Amino acid sequence: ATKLNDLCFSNVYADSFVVKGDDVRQIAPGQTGVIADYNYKLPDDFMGC
Amino acid sequence: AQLVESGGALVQPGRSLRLSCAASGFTFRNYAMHWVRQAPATGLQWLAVITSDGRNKFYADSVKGRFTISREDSKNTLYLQMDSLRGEDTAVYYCVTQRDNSRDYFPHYFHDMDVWGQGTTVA
Amino acid sequence: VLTQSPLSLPVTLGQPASISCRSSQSLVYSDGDTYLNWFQQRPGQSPRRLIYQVSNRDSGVPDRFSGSGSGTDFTLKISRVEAEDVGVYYCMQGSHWPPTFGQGTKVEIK
Amino acid sequence: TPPALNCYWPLNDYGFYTTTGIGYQPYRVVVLSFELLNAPATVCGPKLS
Repeated sequence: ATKLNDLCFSNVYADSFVVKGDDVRQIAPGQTGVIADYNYKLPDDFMGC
Repeated sequence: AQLVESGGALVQPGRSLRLSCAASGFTFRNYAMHWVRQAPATGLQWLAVITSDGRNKFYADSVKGRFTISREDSKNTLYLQMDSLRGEDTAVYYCVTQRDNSRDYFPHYFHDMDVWGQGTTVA
Repeated sequence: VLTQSPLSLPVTLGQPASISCRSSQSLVYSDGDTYLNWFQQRPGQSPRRLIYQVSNRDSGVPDRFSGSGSGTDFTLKISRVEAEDVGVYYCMQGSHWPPTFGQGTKVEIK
Repeated sequence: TPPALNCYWPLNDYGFYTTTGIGYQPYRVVVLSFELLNAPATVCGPKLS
């Protein structure tokens, strides 16, 4: 998080949405769940924040 | 996780019968509940499921529209309302659920079915 | 639809046995897993699970129980069948709704 | 002093489940390192003299 400025990328995509607090935990790699599986999935790879 | 069925009886074709199943050893509210029946005719036959919130109810075509599945969380009890019973419906009715609710959503509650009651005879 | 074979398995006490299950369709689910389980129902008792996800065993299940398979073709294996292993072994698929069971294999001890 | 602003714990836990992806399953690691014949040998292979 403290080195973000020093990391150069081709681009960044910002994905915007409203999710229930308890379901925030599903917004991660290696996850399963109603959101992780049917609404919004992330690849098991490196990401920004 | 213990399931205890009751309500089995001999009922003339055309009439109705209502089953119940008491749950203990686990939190009833946190699991989906199923009915499965056993007979030489079908071996083990899945009939219906009611989800943990009591909202979604799915039925096998063989009972769809004749049987209704319901639950009373306040009594930790699963029920099955069987209307217009036929001779073909003779079977031992088992109360079935799961120990693992890690994925408490469709269709994952059909994947383990590892908790079974003693079963009650319906004729 | 699941079909098991043999319908009845005549195994001498202390000898190995296996039960076959064949599906009408691949039991590989949309997530790549396979939801093919095996249950044993002892006379006077309800069904209990022994093997799940083709080859995993439940806690409390003797190490003599194992299994393997893929696609449509699955096998339940018992390294040695004991007197207490008498019962009907069912295969179950949860991959395709409604979930289904095989007709069950009656394993008896000779 | 936690949970004051910018206080963090340097350690974190592994949530190892029996129902997750392979990359998220636990592994036991053993790393062998040899001391290359400085002092007189203490360990040798199954050889005859």
